[PDB]
Amino acid sequence: DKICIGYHANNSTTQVDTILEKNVTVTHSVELLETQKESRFCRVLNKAPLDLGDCTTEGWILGNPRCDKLLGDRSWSYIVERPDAQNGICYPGVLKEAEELKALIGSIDTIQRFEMFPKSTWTGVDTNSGVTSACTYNGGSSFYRNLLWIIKIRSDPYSLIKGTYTNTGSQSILYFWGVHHPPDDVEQANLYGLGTRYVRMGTESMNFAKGPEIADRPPANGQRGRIDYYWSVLKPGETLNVESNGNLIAPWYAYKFTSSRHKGAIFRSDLPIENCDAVCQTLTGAINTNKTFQNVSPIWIGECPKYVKSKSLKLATGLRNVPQIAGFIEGGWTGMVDGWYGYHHENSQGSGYAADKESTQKAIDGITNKVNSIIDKMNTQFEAVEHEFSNLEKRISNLNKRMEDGFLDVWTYNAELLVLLENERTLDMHDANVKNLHEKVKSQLRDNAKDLGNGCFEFWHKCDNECINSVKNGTYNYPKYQEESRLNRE
Amino acid sequence: DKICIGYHANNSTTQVDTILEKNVTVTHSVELLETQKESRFCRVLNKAPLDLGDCTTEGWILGNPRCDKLLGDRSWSYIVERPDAQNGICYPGVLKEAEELKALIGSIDTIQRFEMFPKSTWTGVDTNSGVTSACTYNGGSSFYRNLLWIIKIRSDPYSLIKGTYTNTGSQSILYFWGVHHPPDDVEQANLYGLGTRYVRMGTESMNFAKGPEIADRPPANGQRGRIDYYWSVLKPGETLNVESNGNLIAPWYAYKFTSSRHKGAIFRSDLPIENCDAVCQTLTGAINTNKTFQNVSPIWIGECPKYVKSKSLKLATGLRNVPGGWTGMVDGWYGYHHENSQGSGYAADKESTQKAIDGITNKVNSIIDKMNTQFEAVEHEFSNLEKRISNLNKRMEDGFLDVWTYNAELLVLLENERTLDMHDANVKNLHEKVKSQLRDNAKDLGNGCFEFWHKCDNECINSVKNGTYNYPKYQEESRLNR
Amino acid sequence: DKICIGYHANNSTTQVDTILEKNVTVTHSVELLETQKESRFCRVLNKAPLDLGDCTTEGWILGNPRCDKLLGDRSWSYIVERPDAQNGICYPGVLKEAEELKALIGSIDTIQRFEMFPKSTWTGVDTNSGVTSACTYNGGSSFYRNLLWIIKIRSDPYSLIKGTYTNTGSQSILYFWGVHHPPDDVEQANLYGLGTRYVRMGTESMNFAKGPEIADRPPANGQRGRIDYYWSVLKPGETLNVESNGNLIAPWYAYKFTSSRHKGAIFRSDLPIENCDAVCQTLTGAINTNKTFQNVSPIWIGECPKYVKSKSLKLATGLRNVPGGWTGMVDGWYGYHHENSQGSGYAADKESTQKAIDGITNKVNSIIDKMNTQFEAVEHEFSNLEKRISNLNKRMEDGFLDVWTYNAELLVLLENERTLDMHDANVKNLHEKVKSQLRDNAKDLGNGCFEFWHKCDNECINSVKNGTYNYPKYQEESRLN
Ligand SMILES: *[C@@H]1O[C@H](CO)[C@@H](O[C@@H]2O[C@H](CO)[C@@H](O)[C@H](O)[C@H]2NC(C)=O)[C@H](O)[C@H]1NC(C)=O
Ligand SMILES: *[C@@H]1O[C@H](CO)[C@@H](O)[C@H](O)[C@H]1NC(C)=O
Ligand SMILES: *[C@@H]1O[C@H](CO)[C@@H](O)[C@H](O)[C@H]1NC(C)=O
Ligand SMILES: *[C@@H]1O[C@H](CO)[C@@H](O)[C@H](O)[C@H]1NC(C)=O
Ligand SMILES: *[C@@H]1O[C@H](CO)[C@@H](O)[C@H](O)[C@H]1NC(C)=O
Repeated sequence: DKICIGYHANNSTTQVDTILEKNVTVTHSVELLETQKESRFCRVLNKAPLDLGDCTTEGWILGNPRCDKLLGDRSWSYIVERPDAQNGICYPGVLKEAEELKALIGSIDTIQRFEMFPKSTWTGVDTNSGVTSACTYNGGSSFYRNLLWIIKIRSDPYSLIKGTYTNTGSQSILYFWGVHHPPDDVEQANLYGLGTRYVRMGTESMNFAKGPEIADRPPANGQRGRIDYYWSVLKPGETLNVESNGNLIAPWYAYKFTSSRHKGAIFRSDLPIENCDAVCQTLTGAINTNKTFQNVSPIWIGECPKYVKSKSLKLATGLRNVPQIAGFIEGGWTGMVDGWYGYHHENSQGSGYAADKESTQKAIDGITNKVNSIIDKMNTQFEAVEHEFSNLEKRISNLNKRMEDGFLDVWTYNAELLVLLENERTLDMHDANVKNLHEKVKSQLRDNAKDLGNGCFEFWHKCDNECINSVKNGTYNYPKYQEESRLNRE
Repeated sequence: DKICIGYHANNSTTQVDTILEKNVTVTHSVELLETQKESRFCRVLNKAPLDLGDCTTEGWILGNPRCDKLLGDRSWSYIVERPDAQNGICYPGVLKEAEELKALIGSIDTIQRFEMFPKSTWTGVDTNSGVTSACTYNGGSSFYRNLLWIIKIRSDPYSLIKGTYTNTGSQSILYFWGVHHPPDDVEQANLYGLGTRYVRMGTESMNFAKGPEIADRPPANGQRGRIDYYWSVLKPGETLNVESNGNLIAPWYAYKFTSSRHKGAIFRSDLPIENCDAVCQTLTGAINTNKTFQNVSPIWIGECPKYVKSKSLKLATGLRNVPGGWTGMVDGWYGYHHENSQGSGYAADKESTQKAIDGITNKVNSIIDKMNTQFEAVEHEFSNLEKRISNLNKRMEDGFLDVWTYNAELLVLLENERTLDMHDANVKNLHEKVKSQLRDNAKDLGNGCFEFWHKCDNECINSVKNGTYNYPKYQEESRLNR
Repeated sequence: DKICIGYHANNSTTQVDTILEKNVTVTHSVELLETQKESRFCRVLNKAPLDLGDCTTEGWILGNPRCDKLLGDRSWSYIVERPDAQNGICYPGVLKEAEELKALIGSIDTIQRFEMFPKSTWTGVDTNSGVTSACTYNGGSSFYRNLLWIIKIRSDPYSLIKGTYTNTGSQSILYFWGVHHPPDDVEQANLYGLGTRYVRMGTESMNFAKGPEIADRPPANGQRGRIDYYWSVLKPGETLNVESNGNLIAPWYAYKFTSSRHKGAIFRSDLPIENCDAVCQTLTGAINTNKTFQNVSPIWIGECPKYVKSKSLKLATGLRNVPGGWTGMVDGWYGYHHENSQGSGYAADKESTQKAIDGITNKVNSIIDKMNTQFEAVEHEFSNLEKRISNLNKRMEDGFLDVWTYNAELLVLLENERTLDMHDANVKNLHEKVKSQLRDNAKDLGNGCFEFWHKCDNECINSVKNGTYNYPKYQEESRLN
């Protein structure tokens, strides 16, 4: 006649690691790391990304005429720029503060294009010949649709020209202009005239006065001339004045815009945009998951889990899985099934397995709480950003990089280390819970049963089902069987 | 006759959390997080902050004439700017590198104002008409007290003008100038003259050369003109040369300054400045605490505890409070209750109580020790063309805050669970030390107590406590009773 | 007749700390922190650093004529600038974007100097009088070897001058120029001429047009004039055009360069450069170690361990050393001491000793594995107008340092306590395996040993060790006693 203390086992082959031991098979586990993504770009909070097609952010916003598919009012949750986009700044030159412009654009929600300065604002000049082979449209010469390249009428001098616009709305306005620099004085004379020339732009809060910076330079996109492109934001209430007597690339169309209530982004990617929705949209695809870590990409919008370098974060929730009557010391019981820890008895009324409800449940609750506590404490994300840096910003670019890789290494370490350490605790907690049941039984039976050093106890007497249950509920009664016992123990 | 092993309990209702379970009542705990502050600004290392009143940092340092209350020599542990301050850059324009100037000013300790270039320096020009309705003083037109707005005499051309100053002291000098930009060529001709005009400033180590950038603009503060304001530091030994034939807003008064040996700050706040002292002064008030974390503010000067987002960090120092436990023990944490013919009573086990007290006190102090650093967020400012480094700074500051908060919260949960396991084990040890000694001269009861099969006097009971029991002496008397 | 359960001890005096107690002596420990360095500069991936001697990075790269020891093709894994170097920008003025130039230079691995614009490119001007007392060479007046200071011939006007160069290679080219600003109109007229003057430089991707900004300024290095120095990179394929009628300090020699596949650095240090190799080279010396943390310096190139502020990170790998414990055990960590009529002796329990050795070894390696990453501080420079990003960089670097230090110190304290608890438990297990087997055929003694109520031969004692004891066989003989 006997009773054993033992623990659950099953067919699982899932392994976890601990600080002490690797490749340890367990009965139950939860993987905390999401590794799967849909390789595409989806809507976020029901708002679609803007596909720039064969255009760059600059070609788009300056209105390169090969970018007409994007022309006009648009709204977007994020921007998708194709890596090999060919249509950008077609007439050669520099966009001043280009990287800050992109940051601005990435924080914008919606834009509304409108005519800020119609051609009629500039009088005594040629508003219809401002085109170049560098900016083609259907093979012929053309120009940015948001800028107007004014030149003199052949017969007349380039008169002083003036224009004003007042932002009377509540939305800020993003607008552009340029100064054209011919490669020599002959072209300068032809297009604008000799003498001092200036482009002046004035606001309540910005002031601008510049002239041609003539110089012979090698051709870029077929052109020896250049344009310095500038951008600015006319704030609500502000008024802009424009004066020039030459070399002005005037603002034509501009954008009333709103600033997103959400984090946005410009993704440089070739992934397709499809008709789908995503809670979490990363640079390298959409994630749909309840998990709390993620090794897909550090760059995203929406609500994503923390990025880490890990290939897995398998957290043990069950016991060491070790199958082979006999109790816990020789392994686990595939036959238990009921629960995690329990008993196996054998008397004249048969035999069988039964879990200890109370200790199984107390352990389930502690583990469930542990998991939720981990989920809770990992419920923040460091958010890397794809801002851009010029060739003269190596230092802050490197600063940003070291910072982003810094937090990635700390969080990866934190996550990996936590899983290793708590797994060891989880498995020790099992060993102890089993020990507790075994010891609750041992203390009760004293010398009315033999230990066997094995997890089971052999009764020195008869133990019916009502006796065996009296051991489970912890109300055994040593004296009743003490005499019967001692006679067989001697 | 009997002896029991048990543990302490009391009237405490304080709860802590562990990784395994929540809302666990304990006998003793220490709260590690400071959440209280005095909503005011105090002295730090016995030096008072500077209240800028109705002035902004810029109005102050350029000497806006409505800011005369701040004019002259000053010194401070930190600066308090009022959010709604109205007197700043009164004549419209831009202070170049304004944000870097503020960082500088925040690292300054004391300033001494002095006349760098008196009016007599500039000859053949009008040094007495340089005033505007935009910078008013008692209703009349005026101008910044640290700058001089020079224009031509009506009859004469604006002559080339020159001035030099040499810093012969050991203190650096902070000084200001500007270039005035009229809105059109007519005003330009009136005030300075036509042709190329320049403002040139030179030093052993810096140079500067700029002209008017004339342009039609809308009025701001009633004026279509603008001034680009500039600042710089003339180092000890250096000499400054100034040369212009127009558009120069010349330096007039400047500041010899010293750099603080301590971290300083500019707080934008409406909190009152009072006659008090603070070891730790945050943007949102003063903290006086021995605690090691703090959820008041990430921005401070003085010696503050680490900022975290947590609402509490309650660390268990005692046992699970379950009255189970013995409210009657009082002596210590773990111990005994005996009963014989000489009475009964409770008594703690000194040695195991003390060993556990020392381990916990060490744990607390070890935590305090390892958390004895602070990440220090700074209130530097960023222009509208510095969105990227501004965002970089923000993500960094929040980055450390999230790692330290996680570190702190997680540590408390994990070590609380260890603390409470250690109690369970210590109690079990005493019980087992007793059991092994008595063997079958006493009955277990499965209950924590032992019923003696014999008489056990106080001398016997004490022999069990000190671990020198003597089974054979009572073995006969014992075995017969069963 | 008896058997005891006990644990190892030895002569070790090494101490570790735990979260619960301090100065705890243990039998074995591993120090995880490297504190030793060779105070010198070594080769890294077989390439030597470049010693700038008495020259600054700027004097070197502009070709200050007192820096001829460096002149020409060079290559390096890192640059060592001496703190007290005196030869830099000798004619007074400002190198634009100097700090970015240094970052560039730190990322370069080899340069090849060549004549970009020979003197013959500039016609109708004086290409042979461009010298100053501020830039001396053997006592006489001279000038940077990579720049040409052109002035007018006395009799003639300064003609418009032109030059072009096209980068037809695959390597980028680093080059320099300047604009000279005289201190007054008389010197201006003398050297270049009156009227508007300009210096124009053009490329497919950069445009430059500036004039003299004449002003009297106090003398620096004996000179009231100034030069604004500029630098740029002509990319492969690009072509540079130069046009001026005055005030041009022309490019003369420039550098084709290659970009390092590795992190480089400019170290400001007086440490000697020697014939050695270093896997890890820090600003304050070379480290050769297998350890995983390091308190030598946060600045390095090569493969270094993680920098921390700690003075030590001693991890317990053995037991509490308390000779209590058995100096006589030697075999292993946990075991037995028996005594019968066939003698006495000590013997370790192989299975439980080995399981503990493996768990600890794994713990150490796991720690090593998880700490196998480094935050890398950099010595980029910041101007006096970059206090904010300089402070941002500083707070960031000290931020990670504090987090990693905390992580490392805290981990050692916590795992040391776990390590020492695991020993206490393993010993207790052996003791309780033996107790359950013997029941009342032996006496506990409350002491760790068991006194047998019967005779226990070596075969009996081993039957206890292997866990197959046989209580009934000796139960009668026992009960008699
Ligand atoms: C995130 O981790 C997963 C695995 O946990 C990586 O995906 C595996 O990569 C291997 C080796 O290339 C493939 O053969 C397996 O098919 C992948 N496993 C799964 C489940 O997809 C993945 O590369 C990691 N992500 C990133 C961006 O590095
Ligand atoms: C713990 O107690 C608080 C009240 O202090 C209560 O709001 C909360 O719901 C409790 N949590 C759990 C898990 O019982
Ligand atoms: C922590 O401080 C916050 C400040 O954000 C305060 O409102 C709150 O009451 C604090 N939490 C607790 C539990 O004191
Ligand atoms: C142990 O602690 C004391 C101070 O409490 C210290 O003086 C002593 O040097 C320490 N020993 C070691 C080996 O660090
Ligand atoms: C590193 O720690 C060691 C002690 O292990 C000490 O001798 C040394 O001062 C430390 N080095 C530095 C640079 O702080």
